[PDB]
Amino acid sequence: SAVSIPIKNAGFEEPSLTVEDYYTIDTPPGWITYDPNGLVPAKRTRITSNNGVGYTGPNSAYYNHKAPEGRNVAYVYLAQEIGSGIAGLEQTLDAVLKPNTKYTLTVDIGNSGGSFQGFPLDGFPGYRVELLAGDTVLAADQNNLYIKEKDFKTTTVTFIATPESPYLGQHLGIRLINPLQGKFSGVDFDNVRLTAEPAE
Amino acid sequence: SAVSIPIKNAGFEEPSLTVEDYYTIDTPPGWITYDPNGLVPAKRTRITSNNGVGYTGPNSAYYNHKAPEGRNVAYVYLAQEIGSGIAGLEQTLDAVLKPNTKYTLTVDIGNSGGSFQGFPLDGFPGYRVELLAGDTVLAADQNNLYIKEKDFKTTTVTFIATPESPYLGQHLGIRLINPLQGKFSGVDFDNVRLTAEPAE
Ligand SMILES: CN1CCC/C1=C1\C=Nc2ccccc21
Ligand SMILES: CN1CCC/C1=C1\C=Nc2ccccc21
Ligand SMILES: CN1CCC/C1=C1\C=Nc2ccccc21
Ligand SMILES: CN1CCC/C1=C1\C=Nc2ccccc21
Ligand SMILES: [Ca+2]
Ligand SMILES: [Ca+2]
Ligand SMILES: [Ca+2]
Ligand SMILES: [Ca+2]
Ligand SMILES: [Mg+2]
Ligand SMILES: [Mg+2]
Repeated sequence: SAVSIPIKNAGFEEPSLTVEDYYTIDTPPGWITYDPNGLVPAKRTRITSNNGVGYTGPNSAYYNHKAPEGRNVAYVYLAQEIGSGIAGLEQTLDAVLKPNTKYTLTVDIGNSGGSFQGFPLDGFPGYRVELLAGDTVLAADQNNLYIKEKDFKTTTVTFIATPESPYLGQHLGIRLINPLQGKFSGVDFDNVRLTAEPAE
Repeated sequence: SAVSIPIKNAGFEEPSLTVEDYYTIDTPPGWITYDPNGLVPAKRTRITSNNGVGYTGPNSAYYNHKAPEGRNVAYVYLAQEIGSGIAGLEQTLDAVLKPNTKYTLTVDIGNSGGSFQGFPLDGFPGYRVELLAGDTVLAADQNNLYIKEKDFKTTTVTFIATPESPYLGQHLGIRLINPLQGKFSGVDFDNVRLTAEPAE
């Protein structure tokens, strides 16, 4: 029997947004911008690399169906050329890595489609989802799921920490990454969940 | 109906070894060493970081079962401390990245156990498996599978290339990586396969 690990703003439902297709351009509350190649400015515009939340409802321009969870999805957009690097959202959790524990990290990934002000949203930069302890990537999935235009799909990253793990006691983390491997170079995320259960 | 893509020395059966638990310390034929943090020297000894093939039959001291395929597995051993970097095995293939095609990379991963002349082999450095186009990681699995001591498990890495992919016409590649996330810091591979099939 699997226990949920608390995540802040796990569904990006904060801040609440009023109108369909509206969005913020500030880091979703409870999350941090992961920007190892310095592609995302502190003060963003609508044409810079940016991240935030977007109201995706039953009549979204960008997806067939509403947000997998609630009304909002998170998004990560990189303006720069392909190969310029990677960026995304990260959150350090209160839970620490425990031995003999199977961790299950699920998140829905969106390939926004259609168009914004005449600009085609066709194409996708890919995704990479990472479970961390300290500053170590313990386990990751990059692009194992194909995601159609205007669609979302759930991925699962799993990891088992042994008593021998050098990372026990270190704070867990979750990273949601735009690897900038295609244009249009926007990727969306929703419904982040992490569970712990006993393993052998 | 998936077509298999030709890989040199896919099963690490070259070179042909004849005695149980014997092993080479040179890069398997067909493959190059992947050594981006300079942990693996050009002239190796039995005590340096190294890679090679290893006869793994029904009597092996390191695995319960024989090699997943044939009588050899590949190994990648890193002598340096955890965190010192990553290394592994790489092979650029003939075949290139085609649009509307689903690639399935499967490879068996081995957690050597037991002991060698008293020295214990418990612990595991993790693994990462990469499908490449050119120098780009299209898709990857890092440590989604838990591998018990003395066991092998099969991982599957899948990727779909869309007609608007930037890497079409670049050579497919395979990387099998020891990310030095634990000790004993050896990891084994066997039975690499890559298939292609039409994809929506
Ligand atoms: C292309 N751009 C740059 C910033 C403005 C914009 C979008 C606005 N909403 C959007 C929803 C989906 C995709 C793009 C946008
Ligand atoms: C604001 N931006 C900039 C580019 C990407 C984007 C959105 C992505 N998904 C969304 C869903 C609803 C509203 C906006 C976006
Ligand atoms: C324990 N060490 C490091 C130095 C040499 C070595 C091994 C030799 N054969 C081996 C087979 C399996 C695992 C390790 C070794
Ligand atoms: C020779 N080495 C160096 C350290 C690791 C190792 C082996 C790993 N698996 C193996 C299977 C058969 C024989 C040797 C090894
Ligand atoms: Ca949501
Ligand atoms: Ca798209
Ligand atoms: Ca073999
Ligand atoms: Ca081991
Ligand atoms: Mg920045
Ligand atoms: Mg070297």
